[PDB]
Amino acid sequence: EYPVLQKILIGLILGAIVGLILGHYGYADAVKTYVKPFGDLFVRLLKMLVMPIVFASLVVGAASISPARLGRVGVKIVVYYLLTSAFAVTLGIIMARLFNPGAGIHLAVGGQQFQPKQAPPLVKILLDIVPTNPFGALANGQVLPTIFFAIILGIAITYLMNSENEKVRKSAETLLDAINGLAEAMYKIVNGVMQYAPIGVFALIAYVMAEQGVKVVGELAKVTAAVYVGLTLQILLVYFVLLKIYGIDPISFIKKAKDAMLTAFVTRSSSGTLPVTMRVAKEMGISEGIYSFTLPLGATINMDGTALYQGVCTFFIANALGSHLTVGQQLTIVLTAVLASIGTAGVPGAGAIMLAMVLESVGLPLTDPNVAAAYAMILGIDAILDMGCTMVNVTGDLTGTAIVAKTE
Amino acid sequence: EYPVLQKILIGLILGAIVGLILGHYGYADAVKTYVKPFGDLFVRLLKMLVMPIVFASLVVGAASISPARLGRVGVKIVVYYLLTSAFAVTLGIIMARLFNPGAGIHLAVGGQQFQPKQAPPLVKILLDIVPTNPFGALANGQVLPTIFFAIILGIAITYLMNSENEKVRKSAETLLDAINGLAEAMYKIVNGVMQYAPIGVFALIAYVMAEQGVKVVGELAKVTAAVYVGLTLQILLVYFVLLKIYGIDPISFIKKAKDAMLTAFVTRSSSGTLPVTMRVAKEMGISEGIYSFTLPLGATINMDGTALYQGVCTFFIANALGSHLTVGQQLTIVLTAVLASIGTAGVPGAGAIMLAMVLESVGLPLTDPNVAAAYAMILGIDAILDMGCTMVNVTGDLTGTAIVAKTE
Amino acid sequence: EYPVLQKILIGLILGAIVGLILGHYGYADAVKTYVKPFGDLFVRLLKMLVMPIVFASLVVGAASISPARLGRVGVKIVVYYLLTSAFAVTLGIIMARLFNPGAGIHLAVGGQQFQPKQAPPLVKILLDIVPTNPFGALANGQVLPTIFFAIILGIAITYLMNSENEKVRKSAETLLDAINGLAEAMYKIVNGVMQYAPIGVFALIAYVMAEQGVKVVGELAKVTAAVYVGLTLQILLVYFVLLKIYGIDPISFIKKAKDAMLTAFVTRSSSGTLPVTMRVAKEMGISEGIYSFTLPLGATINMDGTALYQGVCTFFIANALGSHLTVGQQLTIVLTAVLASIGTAGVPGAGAIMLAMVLESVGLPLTDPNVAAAYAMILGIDAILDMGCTMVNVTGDLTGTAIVAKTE
Ligand code: NA
Ligand code: NA
Ligand code: NA
Ligand code: NA
Ligand code: NA
Ligand code: NA
Repeated sequence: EYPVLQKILIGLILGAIVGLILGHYGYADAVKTYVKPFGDLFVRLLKMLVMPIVFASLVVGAASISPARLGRVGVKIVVYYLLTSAFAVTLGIIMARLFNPGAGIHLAVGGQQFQPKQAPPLVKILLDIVPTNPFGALANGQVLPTIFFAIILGIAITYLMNSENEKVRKSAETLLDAINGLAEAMYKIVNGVMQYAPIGVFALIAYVMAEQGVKVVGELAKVTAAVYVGLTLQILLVYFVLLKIYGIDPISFIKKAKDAMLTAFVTRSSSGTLPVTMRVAKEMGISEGIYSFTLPLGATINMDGTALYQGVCTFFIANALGSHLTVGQQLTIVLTAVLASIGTAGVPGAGAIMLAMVLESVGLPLTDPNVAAAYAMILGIDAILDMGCTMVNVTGDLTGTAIVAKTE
Repeated sequence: EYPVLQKILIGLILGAIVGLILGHYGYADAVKTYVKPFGDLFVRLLKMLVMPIVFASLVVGAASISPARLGRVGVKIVVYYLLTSAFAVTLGIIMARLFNPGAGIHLAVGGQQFQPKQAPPLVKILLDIVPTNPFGALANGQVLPTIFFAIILGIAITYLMNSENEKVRKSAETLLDAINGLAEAMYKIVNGVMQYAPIGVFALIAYVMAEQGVKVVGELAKVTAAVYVGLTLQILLVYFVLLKIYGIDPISFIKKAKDAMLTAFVTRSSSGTLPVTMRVAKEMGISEGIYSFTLPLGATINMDGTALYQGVCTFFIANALGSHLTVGQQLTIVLTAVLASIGTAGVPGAGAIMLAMVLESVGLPLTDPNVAAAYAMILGIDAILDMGCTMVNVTGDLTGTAIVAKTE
Repeated sequence: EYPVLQKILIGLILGAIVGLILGHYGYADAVKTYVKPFGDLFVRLLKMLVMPIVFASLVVGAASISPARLGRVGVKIVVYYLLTSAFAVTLGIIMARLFNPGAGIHLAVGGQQFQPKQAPPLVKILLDIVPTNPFGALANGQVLPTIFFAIILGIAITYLMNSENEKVRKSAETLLDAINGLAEAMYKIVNGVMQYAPIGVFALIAYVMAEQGVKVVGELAKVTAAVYVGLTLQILLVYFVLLKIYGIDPISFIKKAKDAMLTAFVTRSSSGTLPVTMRVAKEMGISEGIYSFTLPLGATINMDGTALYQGVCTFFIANALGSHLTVGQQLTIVLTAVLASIGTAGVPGAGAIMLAMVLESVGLPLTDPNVAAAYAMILGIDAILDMGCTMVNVTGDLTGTAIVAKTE
């Protein structure tokens, strides 16, 4: 009964309110063991679909479109992601100079020391896109390796269509069809799961708001507005603009990508929302050849919301220390935060961890007694900021897919 | 050459005798490194099939039957399992008061202390039925998560059959067919494996009897009879009765579920026997829609033999301590042992571990110096008792599937 | 553009030269972080294919040929592998007495002590060929377990073809076709990957030669010639001979198995080359029923090049110690080195580790201060020797497959 897009908004609005209230009275623990579980069941159900829906769609997608086309689509969507994320940091910086988060704040040092996670070599990360066992990739998460194999297999099935043989052309057809069976079936699942969305959505915000809502005060409130205001400007000033320029009606784009944006925001998992954001890509009629490759790739490479969040935070820490950053250091943030964004995982609260990487680049390590005491303040309202960070991450992926879809 | 059902009985009877004899002369180690290996090869071969045969059968099964039907089947078979297991504990208690195992026994304390394995929250166990990656489920055991996904995919394929599109209805057909190919192929395997059954069966009892046969004396003999007598009464007084009531000839039910019962008994793995017990379900002509869902689920939820074993043992320990249990404590065993049974894994010697959980509930922890010295006595003949525990576990799953099958 | 077989030879010859030169000037580290990566990308791409290409080909292969035929093929190819490997050790010994590697050498003791890796029981290794979860096998490497399941499934699909039912015979067809789709697609991939071969090949030798080329002097040179000369005699004196005897033109056999031999040599992974060596088996028109089963099995069981390498080395260590081995000890090497060869993994530098196993059997453990200081000399030029060891390993697998193919 009832529309689904309506039910979510109710769950979201009524959820955010049931949370803030329960938590203000200290029931933050009662909400965690009682309400949250439902929000988790929603997440689990979505993660469930990611592997099959991604793999099966791309084999059909890579088999669908031209091998050179897919290659062009790739060069375009990568150019887009880089230019978006780079603009998102600079949009965050301009929000961190506009507002002043942690301007006249002095913090209690020594409270908590943080541990630096040593990053692996770029080379190793790149060669690890090519998986040594496809079955293993699928078996345990691993979206990007799967992306690689799927496209390869996709293109392989195509070349088996042109073969002179009858028995080869038939077996290739059969494989493709069954794989497409899975694909089609997976999108049908996302509908039924989207039915439990309102209940899940209610719970998910009920938890976040009860756990970190009441901490959104003082300088922590100012940084929160700084991020959200910026994010808002990323949508209006970057998406709504690039969409108009390319001849896509921005308003009916928001209408079609509503379920994706809200799942993203609530769930906090850029990757966990992927089956919803992939459906929404089918909804506005984009070709499987394009969205099937862009959305899963961008789900990891493209994070505007995260890049921006890292911008405003690198400025929060700097202001809390009392020393300002140079004209050239702000430009050194832009370039590092992009790299950090790309790096950030499609999972909740993964941007905050990556934030450290962009903190060394300016000149304020995370081991520094006081820096670490300021970074703990941010970490305390991180799930509040994360919801924003994720929504903008996802929007950017649809936007990019759309723009690249229209040009072809 | 020769019939298979005949060969097993020979292997079983001649195996049990070759074992008892070899072991009485201290060759318990000679049997383990020489004879057992063959019994293991039989187990490995059966485990081999479980994943494919379960998954592929349920996708076809869930796709076969009505979504509401499958749902009704579920409510019925769950009601059945609970009422069986609850009756099985009370049947065990009445066997533990009838016989008195460890009545006037005083044990050498301090011999061995046992370590309590802290259980996870019920919530966590329930949300973990919904897998976050189907490929992962399959990849590493995980029967229940697979059950969930398979049904979901099954129902998804069905809704793709009714689609207006031609290319969708065809791809959905193709997937289903191939998946069914696997299913059909897996049952054919179980035949060939059942051919090695006699050799395996011979070895498997040869080991159990040589390793723990000679320990079946004294108070350990009395508890052994107590369990077996009870188990026997579970079959005659609960299955043979509930089968007559529902209009199923009990005798030709035992005739058809012979291979399942014997594999179960010998193997000691409720789960490892699953491909045999699934074939036997096909043998008596039950629909894939029903047995495909009941048998794998009940293979973990339903354990009458284990529930009973836990009943008679909670009384063995209590009598060895010298203090009797209250009228209300016996009722507190019924309710805990059911929960423990459900909990017990479809693997050999897993009931004994769970026994601890039902031991705390009455008031005699497993850390208590002497309790633990009595529980070590039971553990010493556990594989003897386990064979019984498993057979009755499995019978109950077929029985339930049968009864639910007849009503529809 | 350009032929592929020509490009490789250029990469190989020009690669070996760019390596030796760069390394002689100490750029061994510059080659490792700059050039090698490309050689790795080539390896990754090949490993990628192994699982799918092996599995899918054998299901179709086992389904293709007679169950008794496949069984005969097995007995023949096993007899062949054993007799080859046994002849390869004796051919190495005769090379180690012909040349005298480490005759008058006295080494600096105490430099490096090595750690013995305790081997598992033969029984455990044999029962572990039968996998307890096929999906797991595939999921993580595990070629032999996959081999077992694939054949079983293959034979199962066949028996489903003869069924009286229509819906069974169709579903069995569908499965087989799709699985064959994968198979066919995988061979098409190996072509495209073989296109990157020259670049990879260039880099791969560029690294090996820069890293261990300059160490190929003195007594280390003499043992190197001893191995290579022997290997050469294994090809001419064992393959070219057994091929003529069975009516196969040796020269156009080398022409067809060129890509396999060179990938093998460069890559150093007997297993990593398997998709190339499997294609080359298709190239000379052998049946999927035969090569699909022989090549992956022999890829682990059959290692002539490794067996020989172990022969000449067991003599190098013995001569460096100063005590000669008995007539009967040389015969005790033959029998142990075969077992060690079979044991050696289809991965780079795995023969050297196994060498230890055949070192205990004569009477000179690897823990012995000085033995271990001599074994470290060998380990230093091991990748040089490994390239030879691998090529001959692979050749032997094609040879055997060919000979068994002709007899049928
Ligand atoms: Na994203
Ligand atoms: Na990212
Ligand atoms: Na059971
Ligand atoms: Na259980
Ligand atoms: Na080999
Ligand atoms: Na080997």
